[PDB]
Amino acid sequence: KSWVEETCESIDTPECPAEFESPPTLLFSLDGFRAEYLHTWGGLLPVISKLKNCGTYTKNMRPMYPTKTFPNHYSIVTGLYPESHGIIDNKMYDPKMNASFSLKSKEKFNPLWYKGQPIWVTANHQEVKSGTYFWPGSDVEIDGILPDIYKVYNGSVPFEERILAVLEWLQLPSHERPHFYTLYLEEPDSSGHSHGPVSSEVIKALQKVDRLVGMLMDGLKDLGLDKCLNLILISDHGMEQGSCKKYVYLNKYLGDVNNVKVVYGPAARLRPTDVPETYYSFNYEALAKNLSCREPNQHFRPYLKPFLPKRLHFAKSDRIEPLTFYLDPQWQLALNPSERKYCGSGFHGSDNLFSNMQALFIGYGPAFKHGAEVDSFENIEVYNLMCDLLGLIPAPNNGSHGSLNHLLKKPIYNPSHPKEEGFLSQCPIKSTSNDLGCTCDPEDDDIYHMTVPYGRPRILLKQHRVCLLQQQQFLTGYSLDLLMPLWASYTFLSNDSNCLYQDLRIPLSPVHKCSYYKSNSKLSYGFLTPPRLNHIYSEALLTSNIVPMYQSFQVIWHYLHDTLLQRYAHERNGINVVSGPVFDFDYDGRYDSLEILKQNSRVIRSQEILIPTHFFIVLTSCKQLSETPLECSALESSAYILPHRPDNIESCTHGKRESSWVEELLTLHRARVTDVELITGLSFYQDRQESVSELLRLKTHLPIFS
Ligand SMILES: *[C@@H]1O[C@H](CO)[C@@H](O[C@@H]2O[C@H](CO)[C@@H](O[C@@H]3O[C@H](CO[C@H]4O[C@H](CO)[C@@H](O)[C@H](O[C@H]5O[C@H](CO)[C@@H](O)[C@H](O)[C@@H]5O)[C@@H]4O)[C@@H](O)[C@H](O[C@H]4O[C@H](CO)[C@@H](O)[C@H](O)[C@@H]4O)[C@@H]3O)[C@H](O)[C@H]2NC(C)=O)[C@H](O)[C@H]1NC(C)=O
Ligand SMILES: Nc1ccn([C@@H]2O[C@H](COP(=O)(O)O)[C@@H](O)[C@H]2O)c(=O)n1
Ligand SMILES: *[C@@H]1O[C@H](CO)[C@@H](O)[C@H](O)[C@H]1NC(C)=O
Ligand SMILES: *[C@@H]1O[C@H](CO)[C@@H](O)[C@H](O)[C@H]1NC(C)=O
Ligand SMILES: [Ca+2]
Ligand SMILES: [Zn+2]
Ligand SMILES: [Zn+2]
Repeated sequence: KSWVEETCESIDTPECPAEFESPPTLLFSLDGFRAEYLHTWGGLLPVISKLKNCGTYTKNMRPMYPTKTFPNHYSIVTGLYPESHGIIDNKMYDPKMNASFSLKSKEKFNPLWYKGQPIWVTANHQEVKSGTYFWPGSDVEIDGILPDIYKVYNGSVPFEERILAVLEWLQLPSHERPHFYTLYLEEPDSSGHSHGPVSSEVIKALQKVDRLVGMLMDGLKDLGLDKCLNLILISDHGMEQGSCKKYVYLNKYLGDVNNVKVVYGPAARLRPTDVPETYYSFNYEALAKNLSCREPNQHFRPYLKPFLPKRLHFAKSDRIEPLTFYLDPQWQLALNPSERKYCGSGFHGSDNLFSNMQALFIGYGPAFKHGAEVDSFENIEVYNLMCDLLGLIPAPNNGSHGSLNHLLKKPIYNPSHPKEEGFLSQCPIKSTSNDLGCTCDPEDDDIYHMTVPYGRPRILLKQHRVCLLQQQQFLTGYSLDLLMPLWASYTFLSNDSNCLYQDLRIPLSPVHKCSYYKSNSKLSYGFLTPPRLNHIYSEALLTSNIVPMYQSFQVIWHYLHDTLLQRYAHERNGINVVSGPVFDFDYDGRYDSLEILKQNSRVIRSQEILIPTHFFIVLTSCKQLSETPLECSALESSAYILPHRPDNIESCTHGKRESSWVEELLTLHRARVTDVELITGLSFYQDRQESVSELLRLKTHLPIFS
């Protein structure tokens, strides 16, 4: 009986043949295996289905941005964001090197492109042999290290020979036998491009790939290793059906110009022709503003590199163009109809939260649980997972180490909460009492736990000075070094102008007085906590509850609290809200140091002001609608990192449909709670009853569009 014909067997304890000390780990990749494939065509894939049913499976695995082979395949083995590991796209360009990059190019084998540290390099430093086969980055030597067994990429090599090649390596002597293995197949990406996600060719391809895995599993059984190997069946991205009618050509707005170069696809980027002479000299801001809102329902959007949604993490690299394009699903962008390969072919590269961009992940073996279905996770988390499977100390990556502990029978690494680096001090009443020049028209422990029911945010800033200001409706962590609130937490239940009051607990700043704000300047103040809480709550009008805010952003901020926040309180039976300013001027996704903060502090209206680049907001509720936010058994989080812009060009307000464009901005700039943690230097939910590993799972979560 073949392996696929046998039923499930619990591998609680690894059954390894002699000469084996611990079960090896094989990483099997199927390029272009969209997550929807297994959902729908499970009955046509008997081998893959058994691996799903006897292992740990996830409906959707979220890939990196853009959704391309090389960036994702390399992010898997490095656990790094594409903006950090160097491989931004299949085709890209580095200004500092004056060289282009391509799959079919001599520059591909250049070690100057590959940054970070792949797993086989990690394994080599800790005396662990690795045998790879056609994995991106295996051909090139990184840090002067090459895998003990490698093969330079040759797509003409038949798949069946690749499987046998790995099977032959498994028979090598214990000292010359690798402990880590990789496998790569071009299907069903190839069939996906040429015929589309819904075709007879992909079904034949899925079945072809399915029998090939069955060949591997039968091969493992004949070697007596079917219960002695950790298998990770993964993919790089999904596949979307392209259309000729749904394609964007830049020439229609610019003309047959030759001063600009466009990297075509659903994740388009633009650089000038005179490069690197005018790579920075070219002002992209003008071109971006000239391309925005040209159509009634435009299916593309010009984005300056820092203005992209933070969830994408696609800014802090030299290779990423300062001008990018975000497109609606099923849409691609190009300069001229001649540059593109084809318009009506199967494509990928769209937003990594799109439904069809989702990838496959199945973990099978003695180390993985049997028939366990887990929630979605990013591919950068897999790197740390493999280190635990190979007994390796992981290189510094972007994955929350330990967040995938629920997949394993016996977790190797037990995570802990980050220590508080902030210098926590107290603010008593000391300075009374200045005139604000404002016109106004006519115990403690119980109120603390009510405002921060999951625990106060911990200050990971080192070594920032923060005070805790307690009110009757909210608790705010105030910064003494910046003289503004870092965060404000409050609970809003299911059913419950030009004036301000001086908070005598904080030192007075000239920007706290209402006389500072005129009706002419676009810059004003906003509240972190809405004043319309519970008559009218006056402590929300404290000076310590205001932040510098553009008038254009107040349109979004007021609608967020007056309409959406109240609706969410009814749908989710109350919500706990934590809000605050975000300062990331170097657009690296992490909080700025005091040094760079002083460099970006503008002066306006004769006063020095540090104005926020973004504003974060975390909404927390109960998973059980019968419970209020003060009595949750399990949490329901959703975070947002909203861009603080002087105008609403991104939204195309023109047409004046306010209730529509705001929510579309909210949904677009949704982010992981971890993302907020990384960018604000705060740590949430530390006093929550669930374990650290569970809390990492919660904080690294993002919803899939469509
Ligand atoms: C995802 O995960 C990845 C990996 O964990 C994160 O990427 C890492 O980000 C951090 C912070 O952004 C990076 O650290 C910085 O590295 C840069 C670059 O290093 C080089 O910079 C100069 C080259 O021209 C040069 O000055 C440096 O030379 C030495 O510098 C000092 C001298 O004493 C020494 O300590 C170094 O070891 C070097 O020998 C170097 O060649 C660097 O500029 C940064 O310096 C800042 O911080 C230091 C204090 O640490 C300070 O002194 C400086 O003034 C400056 O403020 C900093 O070290 C790191 O390189 C990234 N790692 C990788 C592999 O990419 C990423 O942050 C995560 N992303 C997200 C979104 O979370
Ligand atoms: N190491 C590797 C792995 C894949 N590739 C190529 O990358 C292609 C996949 O790219 P996309 O999915 O991004 O379009 C495969 O068809 C293959 O020919 C390569 O050139 N070198
Ligand atoms: C950059 O590369 C191009 C193409 O090879 C070359 O013609 C040009 O001379 C290079 N520019 C610089 C500054 O080296
Ligand atoms: C690629 O692989 C095929 C199949 O093994 C082989 O015939 C061919 O010679 C290889 N091409 C190159 C360039 O090595
Ligand atoms: Ca920063
Ligand atoms: Zn691919
Ligand atoms: Zn592809």
